[PDB]
Amino acid sequence: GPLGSMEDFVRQCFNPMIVELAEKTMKEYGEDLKIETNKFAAICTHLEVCFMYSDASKHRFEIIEGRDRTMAWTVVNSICNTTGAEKPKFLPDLYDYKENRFIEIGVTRREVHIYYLEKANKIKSEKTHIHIFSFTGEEMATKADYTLDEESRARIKTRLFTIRQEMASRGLWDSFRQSER
Ligand SMILES: [Mn+2]
Ligand SMILES: [Mn+2]
Repeated sequence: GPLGSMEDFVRQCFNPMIVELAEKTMKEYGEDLKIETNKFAAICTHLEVCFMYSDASKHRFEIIEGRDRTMAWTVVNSICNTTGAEKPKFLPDLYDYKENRFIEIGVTRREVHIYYLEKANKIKSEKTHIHIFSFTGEEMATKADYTLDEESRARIKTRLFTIRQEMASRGLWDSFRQSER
């Protein structure tokens, strides 16, 4: 019953652009992706989920995730200067053009209401919509408003499902699940 390397899995079941954005993301904090390999996969995963979330409806969302902080804040500032909206204190992951609000996407290996509540306490602003996903098909969103339809979110959760089980087949899942706090 062999145990695999998380880094290899990350470089084998994730798209090279995703991986590059993850590497850049960790580098911008100086973190080494060889000490924090579960964080590497968590970031690749979160990235992919945000991207799929935007892909579910083209021309509806603006992506903030994966950008430089300078540029991401530039986009946020532009949007808010266009709408007059409150500049959130923390960088959100998306902007919904249809409901005209910012979205924070969270992905958790733990219970979704816990992650949701921790996000809610952390981000201060009650104007930023929150959407949390798990690797087990569970999701938790603000005001029971899930933005996307069932098929799209099922697409996302199916991808997550795949990630989790492909992790499992390499023995990576237990440590990855345990690593969160
Ligand atoms: Mn983010
Ligand atoms: Mn997020």
